[PDB]
Amino acid sequence: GVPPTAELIKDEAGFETGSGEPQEDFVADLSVDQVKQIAEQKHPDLLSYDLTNAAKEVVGTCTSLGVTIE
Amino acid sequence: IPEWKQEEVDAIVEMIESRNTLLERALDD
RNA sequence: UCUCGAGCCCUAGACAGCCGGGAGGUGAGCUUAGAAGCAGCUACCCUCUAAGAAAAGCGUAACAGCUUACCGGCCGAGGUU
Repeated sequence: GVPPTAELIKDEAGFETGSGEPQEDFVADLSVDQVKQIAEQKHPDLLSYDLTNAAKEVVGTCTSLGVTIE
Repeated sequence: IPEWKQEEVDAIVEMIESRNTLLERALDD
């Protein structure tokens, strides 16, 4: 259904590609709120009951691409 | 006497309070 | 094939076998027309949960598909190094 994570990130992030090596090369950032929204768009694709966990799922694809948070 | 089997029995008993053998074990308590 | 010894596992059910489950984000990101566990490079994180790898071996043009891990059941006594 609703589009994938990789993209929903590259939008609010403002970038197109990732980093050859994540956590080492922080390509983009994402406010906590920004991650709260994405988590809301994927409510159907995710298994989590609370929004808290849904985040941990999304907040798991970013840092693995150089997408720090604030 | 594995520690994970002990933590389980307690974990199970904590849900009943609020592996088949482990369930029985818990129920027996 | 006989005998002696050591370590570890086991009726909170061991070893093997058989049955059932092996799931979602997501077909990870990169490279690439394409690559989705499995060409190569890097990373290898969290949800549900009794389990289930960013996938150990085959398989495909790439999917699909078949299985290992891992969990549960049946069974019931020694098993393994």
